[PDB]
Amino acid sequence: FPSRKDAFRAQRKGAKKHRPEIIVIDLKDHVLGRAAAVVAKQLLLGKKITVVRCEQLNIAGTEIRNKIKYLQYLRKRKLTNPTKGPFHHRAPSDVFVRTVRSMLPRYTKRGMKALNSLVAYEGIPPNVVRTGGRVVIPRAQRHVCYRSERPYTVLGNMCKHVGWKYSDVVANLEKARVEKASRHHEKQAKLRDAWKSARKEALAKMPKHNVEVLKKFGYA
Amino acid sequence: SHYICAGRLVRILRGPRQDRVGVIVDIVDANRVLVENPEDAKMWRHVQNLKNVEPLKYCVSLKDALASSKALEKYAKTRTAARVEAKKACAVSTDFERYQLRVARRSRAHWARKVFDEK
Amino acid sequence: VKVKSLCTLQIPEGVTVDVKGRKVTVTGKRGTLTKDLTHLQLDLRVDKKNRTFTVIRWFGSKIPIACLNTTKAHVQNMITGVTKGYRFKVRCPINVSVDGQNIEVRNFLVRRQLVPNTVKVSQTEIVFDGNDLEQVSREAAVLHQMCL
Amino acid sequence: VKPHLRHYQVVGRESPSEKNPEPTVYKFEVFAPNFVVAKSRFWRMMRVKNKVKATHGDVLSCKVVKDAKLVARNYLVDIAYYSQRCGYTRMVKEFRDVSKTGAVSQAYHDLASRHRARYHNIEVLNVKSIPDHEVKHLSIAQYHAPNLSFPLLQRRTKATRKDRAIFVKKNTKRAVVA
Amino acid sequence: QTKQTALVRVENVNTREDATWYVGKRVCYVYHGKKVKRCVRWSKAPAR
RNA sequence: UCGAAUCGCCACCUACAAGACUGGAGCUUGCUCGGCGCCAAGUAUAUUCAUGAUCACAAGACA
RNA sequence: GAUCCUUCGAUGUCGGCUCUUCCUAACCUAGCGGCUAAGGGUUGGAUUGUU
RNA sequence: AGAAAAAUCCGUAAGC
RNA sequence: GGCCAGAACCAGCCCUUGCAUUAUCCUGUGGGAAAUCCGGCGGGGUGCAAUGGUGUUGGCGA
RNA sequence: UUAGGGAUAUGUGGCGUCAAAACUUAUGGGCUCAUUCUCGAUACGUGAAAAGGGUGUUGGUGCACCGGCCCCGAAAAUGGAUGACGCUUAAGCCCAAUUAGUGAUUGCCCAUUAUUCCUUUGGUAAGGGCGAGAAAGUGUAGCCCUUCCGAUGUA
Ligand SMILES: [Mg+2]
Ligand SMILES: [Mg+2]
Ligand SMILES: [Mg+2]
Ligand SMILES: [Mg+2]
Ligand SMILES: [Mg+2]
Ligand code: NA
Repeated sequence: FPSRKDAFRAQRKGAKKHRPEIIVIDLKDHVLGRAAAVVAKQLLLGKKITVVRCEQLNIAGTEIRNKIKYLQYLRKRKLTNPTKGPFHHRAPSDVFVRTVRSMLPRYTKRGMKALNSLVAYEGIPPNVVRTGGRVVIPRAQRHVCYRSERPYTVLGNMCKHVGWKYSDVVANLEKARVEKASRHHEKQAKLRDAWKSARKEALAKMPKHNVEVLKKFGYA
Repeated sequence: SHYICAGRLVRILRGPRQDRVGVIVDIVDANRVLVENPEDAKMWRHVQNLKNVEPLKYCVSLKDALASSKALEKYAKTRTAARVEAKKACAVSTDFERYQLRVARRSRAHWARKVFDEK
Repeated sequence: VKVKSLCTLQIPEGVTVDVKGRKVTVTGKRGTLTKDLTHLQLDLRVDKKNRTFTVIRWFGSKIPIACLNTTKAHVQNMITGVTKGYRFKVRCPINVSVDGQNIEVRNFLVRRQLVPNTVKVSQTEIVFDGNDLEQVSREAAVLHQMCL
Repeated sequence: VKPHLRHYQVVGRESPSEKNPEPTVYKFEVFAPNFVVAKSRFWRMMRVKNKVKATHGDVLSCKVVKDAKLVARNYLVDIAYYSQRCGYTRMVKEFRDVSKTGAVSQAYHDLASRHRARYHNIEVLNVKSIPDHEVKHLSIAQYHAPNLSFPLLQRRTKATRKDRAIFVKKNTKRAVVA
Repeated sequence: QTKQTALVRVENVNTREDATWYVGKRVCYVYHGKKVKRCVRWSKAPAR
């Protein structure tokens, strides 16, 4: 929430609304560790990144193996005062953020700035839905990283079985969002077809040598 | 999907002979094949890995059989060959040609806008 | 590493099999049976005119070969179930009440079990009727384990 | 890739002396990385069999043997390796390559992978190309059938090195970063 | 680290053959301070 | 106060799923039949640019 | 037992009382056909400075 | 400078 | 102001096919249609060499 | 193996992030799935034996044995350690390459080391001289100029 001084400065200056350059990554069907390493290096290089759909990351192996690994992690606590001990976060976005934090140099101001440059969500929230197209990391995708015969696990199911009470909430919100987007995209089909037809028809009216150059370069 | 078989036409993906078309003349093993093409000067008989080929939809069944099949003409006619030639054209281009392409695209966009408004 | 391994089956007239994305749907006189096979990575093919069903494995070790036979057996059981169906019999003082979809047992040597919708249970000595073998066998095994 | 070994022929002799005015001349075939290793293997074999040390010997010639035209053939490689608690072991395997050097390099990689055997413990007895009707194993016999064909699945095809990207648009070929 | 040499990554340059093209070029690093000090054309062009 | 670093934008991207998967058929089961944007509102007939004097934060902006 | 590495301008020594925590090769309690299981329990007195 | 916000009225990313 | 920058030139330094061997080889003319393979006859790709100077153009400095 | 500083190239060790280097290289071959200390994974050095089994192979022949990887055998006291995260179409293990069957030569990263350039200091030192400049000289603000070699260190 902005302060009244910040609002007054903005009003007095009169400049228009500003948004910095932010990359939004759709993390569905990505390998957790490879995605974390790539994102950590980009954060250190100076990018602002927002990751969505953190509950559909992938890990290799069976859910039972990965759940046993998490329980072993959860067993560690400072015996003398557990309120100081390690804090075990159960949500998939917190799991991703902790993996990245362990891949960063966290006890330095530079590493702290890098870690604060990252935002993580489950699903796609309304303040992110309409900001532009999402990206993928092609060198960290499951269909090219795992052999197809081997089993794998989805982060949401494992996190649900170790804690994380909000799986059903996220599922309902995602279903509603996809329904709304599907309705909107079913609309505008006529407009898209009209623009495609206009593009096809303009060739008959533009100059012939321009058409020839387009055909030569393959934009025909 | 297109199968790997004797006489099948393939395109090379990477390497010094990339974006070239040849014919499979012998299956050495699960990973390697022998490729030749009399038409191309650089495509004499050699060994290629199967990670470096893309099968096409033509299979002759050597120079006489290839000429009779006329798969080279069909490949020249399809849209992939057009894309490859356009990529080579874009690669070898000058500032003047880039300017000409820019004005052609701007002309097409303007006329598309006019047609859309008219309709 | 064998290049190609094959297994094929014939389809009786009046029954149809459709495959799409490793999803199998067998339609017969009795009804439709759906099976899931996304955890297999096989090559399923159907030719209606020849009334043949085949499954292929390319460059496979012993395990894929072992999985091919089970796939064929499952498809065969599916077609048999949609063609004629299954009817299991159980017979054992003990008073067992068929009721409707609830099985109650009392005075053994009260145990209650819920019967799934797809299976229709009746008392002649009870009779289990289902369109697929797995559900009927599961119901019989559940009843046996309860009465033990 | 091209094979990492070469086919050499070393011809040698013992230096003539008064007790031995006309010594015997021997011919040796070896697959080696370079001709220094070829000569070393030659003198090891000569000492181990004929009781002739390198310090009283002569090397008459060493040359590299050329290979035949590129044709897919079946090769029989007769090989022997050493490992402790097993003694010397001799095995015969059939490969499928385009040259003798390729078949022997395949054999070396196979022995290293399956038995942890290394170059200085392996010895090659014979290599030859056999006709297609003398193959006794199905895994090699299946490649000379008349109707052999298969599709390419699970292809992890990458991009040209100059076009690789770090972030790309979700359903598009547009690079966002790189 | 040795501070007298710096490493720079340029967009769309992803090969050693590409990075060879840029040898000899000039790089800037713009920033800002807290007070107005002298610049190149201080007297002529006081708009700088 | 305040001058500052940042230098693509869009009611055509900003919906979705699968890679043993990709338009429709046939049986012969492997064969056959993003858009714009880069100096005339648009590819032609036009029109002001200095002396800011040979590099210097772009002396310019928030399309 | 062996040893002699630290400490001789000093690191307070047996038993009991009091109080907390951890282990398992499971005495009881709990499931199986000897196996699993460390979750909760495991007493009060005569003689003796005792263990 | 980054919202698990929004995109005559009210009610419908519709007809409204 | 040799205070700060740019370009140019000298010197030095760093980088950037030949001839040998070509044969277990190449090429025509019983076995497994053809090919892979084995005997008869005829024709022929790897070791060396090829910081220092000497002015010029701007900025700041009245 | 060590005077005060530049540039170039290496040794041991490495090239997913921490952390410089394959923005996760290859147009190389095989093997491996590991459910509560436990799949592996930098020697010296800090994790194990007899016996028994799964997946890929090898002698023998008309079934027996005999090796690669993995599992069982394998039980302790604060919560914890391939360094951490993580990795399985490896970022694991055994071999092999250098931009790949296209045709001569070195993929790249990091030292108080090597080569080279500038400056100091000392010699079992070696030569020359006697418009501002020169002293017949062990040692200075060194009489002046050129040249080569060494330079760490407790008692
Ligand atoms: Mg003692
Ligand atoms: Mg030392
Ligand atoms: Mg790095
Ligand atoms: Mg000294
Ligand atoms: Mg002293
Ligand atoms: Na390490």
